[PDB]
Amino acid sequence: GNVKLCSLEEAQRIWKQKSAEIYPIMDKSSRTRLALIICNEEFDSIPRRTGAEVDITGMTMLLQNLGYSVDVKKNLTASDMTTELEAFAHRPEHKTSDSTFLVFMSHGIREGICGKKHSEQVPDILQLNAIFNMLNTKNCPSLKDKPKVIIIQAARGDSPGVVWFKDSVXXXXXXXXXXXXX
Amino acid sequence: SAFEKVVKNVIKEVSGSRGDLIPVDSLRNSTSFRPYCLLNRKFSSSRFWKPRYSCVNLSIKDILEPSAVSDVVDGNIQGRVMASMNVCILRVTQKTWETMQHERHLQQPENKILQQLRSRGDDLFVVTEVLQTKEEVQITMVTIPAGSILAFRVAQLLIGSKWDILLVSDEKQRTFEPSSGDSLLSDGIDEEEADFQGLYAEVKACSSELESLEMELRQQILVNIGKILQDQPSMEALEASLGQGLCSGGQVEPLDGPAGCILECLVLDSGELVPELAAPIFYLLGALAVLSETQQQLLAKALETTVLSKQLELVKHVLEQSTPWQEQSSVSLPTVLLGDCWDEKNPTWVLLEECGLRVESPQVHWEPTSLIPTSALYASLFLLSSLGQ
Amino acid sequence: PSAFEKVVKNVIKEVSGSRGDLIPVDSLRNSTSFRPYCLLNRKFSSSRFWKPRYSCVNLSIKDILEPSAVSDVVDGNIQGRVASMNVCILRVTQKTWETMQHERHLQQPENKILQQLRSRGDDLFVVTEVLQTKEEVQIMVTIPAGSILAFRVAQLLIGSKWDILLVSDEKQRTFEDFQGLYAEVKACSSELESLEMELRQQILVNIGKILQDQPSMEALEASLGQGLCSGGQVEPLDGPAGCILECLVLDSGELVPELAAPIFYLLGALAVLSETQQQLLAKALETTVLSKQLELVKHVLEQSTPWQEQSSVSLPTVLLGDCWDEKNPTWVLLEECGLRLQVESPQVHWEPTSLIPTSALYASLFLLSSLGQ
Amino acid sequence: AIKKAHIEKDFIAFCSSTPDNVSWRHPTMGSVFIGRLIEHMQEYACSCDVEEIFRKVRFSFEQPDGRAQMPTTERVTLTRCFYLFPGH
Repeated sequence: GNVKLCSLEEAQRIWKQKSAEIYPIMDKSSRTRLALIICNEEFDSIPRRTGAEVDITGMTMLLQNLGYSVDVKKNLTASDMTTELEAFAHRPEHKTSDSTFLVFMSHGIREGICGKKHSEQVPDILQLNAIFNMLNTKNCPSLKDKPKVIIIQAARGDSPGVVWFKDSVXXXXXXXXXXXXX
Repeated sequence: SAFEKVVKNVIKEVSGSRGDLIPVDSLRNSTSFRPYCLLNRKFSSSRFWKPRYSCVNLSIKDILEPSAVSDVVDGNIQGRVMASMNVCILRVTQKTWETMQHERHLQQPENKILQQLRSRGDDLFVVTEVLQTKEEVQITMVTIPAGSILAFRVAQLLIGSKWDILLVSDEKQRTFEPSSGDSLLSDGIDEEEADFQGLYAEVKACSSELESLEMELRQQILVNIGKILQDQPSMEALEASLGQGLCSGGQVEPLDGPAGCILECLVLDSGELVPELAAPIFYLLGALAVLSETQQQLLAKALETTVLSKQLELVKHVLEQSTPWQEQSSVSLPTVLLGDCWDEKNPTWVLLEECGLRVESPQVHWEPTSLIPTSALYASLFLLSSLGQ
Repeated sequence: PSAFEKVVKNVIKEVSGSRGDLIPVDSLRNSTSFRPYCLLNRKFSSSRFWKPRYSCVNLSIKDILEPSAVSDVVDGNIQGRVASMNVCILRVTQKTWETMQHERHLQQPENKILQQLRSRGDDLFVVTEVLQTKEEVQIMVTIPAGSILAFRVAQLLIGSKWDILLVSDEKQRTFEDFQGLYAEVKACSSELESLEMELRQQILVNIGKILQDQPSMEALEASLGQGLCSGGQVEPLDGPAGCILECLVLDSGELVPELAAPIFYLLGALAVLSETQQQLLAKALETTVLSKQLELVKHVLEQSTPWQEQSSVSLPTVLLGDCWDEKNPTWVLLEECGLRLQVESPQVHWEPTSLIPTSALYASLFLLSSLGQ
Repeated sequence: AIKKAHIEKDFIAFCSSTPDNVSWRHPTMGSVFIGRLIEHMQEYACSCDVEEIFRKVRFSFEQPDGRAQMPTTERVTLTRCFYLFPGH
């Protein structure tokens, strides 16, 4: 809808060049795409992600326009996040789906994403390895040879992400400044 | 001064749990802290100290629409206080404040100092209660006239499209609506979005948010800090420039000497102030602004040595054992990790004595009024330690 | 615990001075007894964390010395208006105390009340400062002029010499932080060699009987206070009071071992409780339910520091609010401690004026804990 | 009869920041990463594939914007070009 569309001529001339280098698409009429949105806003001892509903609405509308059917889960702990991931991997609609999206949005550290009851005394963490391990071929064979996009909005740490250095500063002319001896 | 010594006896005799009772700082300046008179204070980047009040030398009737003030109430003879003098506490009630707030509105085209103060991010308070005298007495040379003020109580006020008073001393609210730019929020922790944990967290977060400074920018800041430590007006002008770039933003004008040599580590090539790097420097400069002269002189003369970790750990022990901060407690101290001389002339003894703290037995009998000095003395000692690893 | 008793305390709350301990007048009809130079007696305080309320001797101080005059009250100190009434705090200065002590000496043949008070080991205080009024106001309630609303006391000690303590030193006798309380009760709890199996429960059940009949508690405490400083023969009593009294002496009347003084300590710990509070506590005696309650109060006093700020306490990890707010000690005992608290966490929120009550309510729970183990 | 498939393949992760660094979110606007990704997908999905859209998102984050952050493509095991083909 609000996403610029690929015309049939454009899509067919794209499909011509790298036909085997491109994942195949199940025709829209009978295909049933799926997607998952997990988002944590309220926490026990971690501040609340004010503005998360905006992202939920936007990503839901995007995955709708992309031909996927979104299922949103909100305010889960580590175990409940894992269990909803299991349930999503067990959805029989993946058997007739050509792809899927997994969008996780919460706080986080390097080890992983934060659960609802996360705390430095009682941590609630979902590791980077865990999602890949649960959505793989051995646990979700319904998506074998199918793209699985995982979008993660979280902090991978507590650092600023930037670094500051000094950066100040051959025509034969004269110096234009005044006030030298300062 | 001697008048500061006679004032504290009177304030201690009838000290009230009604609120924080500020003793007047100078005997000649006491005429300025009258009811309805104004005080300004620069921004307090901490909850464990606040910088000293600087006097504005103005009433309050000259910021509103009509120029009148109204009256002072509560002629309350506090009886004699011993060496035989009767004093009087004079109040202004919330009733009169509300009636005057609904009566006279804000003077909208006020650009003289109010605009000059919101350009500095300063907070503003009004003397809402005072303790003055009735008799003109002589002490044995010092003579004290009638009506002279020995102590006072303040109340903040905030401005904007509306002006109002805070009788409940809320430690959080600013007086002017600052540069509410990108109201972004991290997806991490940032510790809050407590007591003594807030102080360590304050100083740690402050030192951490300037870890993104190249080792040589950091060391330039540190070495030039020790240079401008001997120039208190340079410290104040630096604090003012930083508060201008922080609470208001905009272009910050260069400074000369080591003050500008520090400032070069905060401004970009355009001329604007990096908030996430200028705010810790302002925090530290304000932390030293409340320190005593001798303390910060000896602290500067201690920079070129690694002997701050010693001082920092000792002050950490002091504030660690000084809990609770409501009771006049006592603290022991190791004289083995130092074992140099640990006398009174010892550097750490002078650092703690001008810090409001009076060999084997706990020498320091911790006083509530000695929280703000010590709380600051620790903080500074930590930030300067964090500049160089 | 009436509503009218609160306005005097509201008045005194505004200008509270760190000059000393300010006792609000206990009864407005009794205020004539809390006069300057007037005398108050209190039984011995076997603890530093609480003391029982002052009972009045109904005497000035000019009637125990050689001439009967008193002398004067000074410092007409208008405290200004406060719902708009100006009150006055009246003082007597240490100079007058010293001059009156050097002028009039001890009444050598004084055996009337001095002897009656040294026989109990009670401490004696004189009202050395006062807070009274000037205006007569009406709200239907009418409030007179000159009535006394608050006071400040100073102990005195006697013997071959008589003198005053204006600095209220809690250690000195008149006649010969949470861990400190734990240490007190630990010293208190240690002796259990004289309990076989039934003496403990006799003490407990007859306490729960005399907890519902407080004059028996008071007479028991009085007999113990007499037996402590003096010893001698103690007569038995009838009913549950005597059913307890029979449980302490093995010999005739000279019980020296430091074990009856802790029982007096505990009786004083209960003596400061409110009537209804200890009524429900008595109906709560017969159960083993102390570890929960005592540990709960311990966590409360553990997290409630500092005791100068109007602080708050939420709950130990498992609060068990499956009985909260019916009549359970945590709601009623803490509200009768002057503290308005709620069911949903943070449950415990109070003011410093509840230090002495709670500290006492805890104390009993520990001694009663040692009786039943 | 048995056949074998790769245990892990055709995955791709997109994190809002580099390791050890924070990510930023506006209370009214939302998370910067989510917004930038939604914009880049609404625009480039008609012509570009999922792999290139993420590099374009990163290039949008190239210049530090005060609260800068660099999204990372992590552990991508894609073997072909994944075009979403919007409209089909």
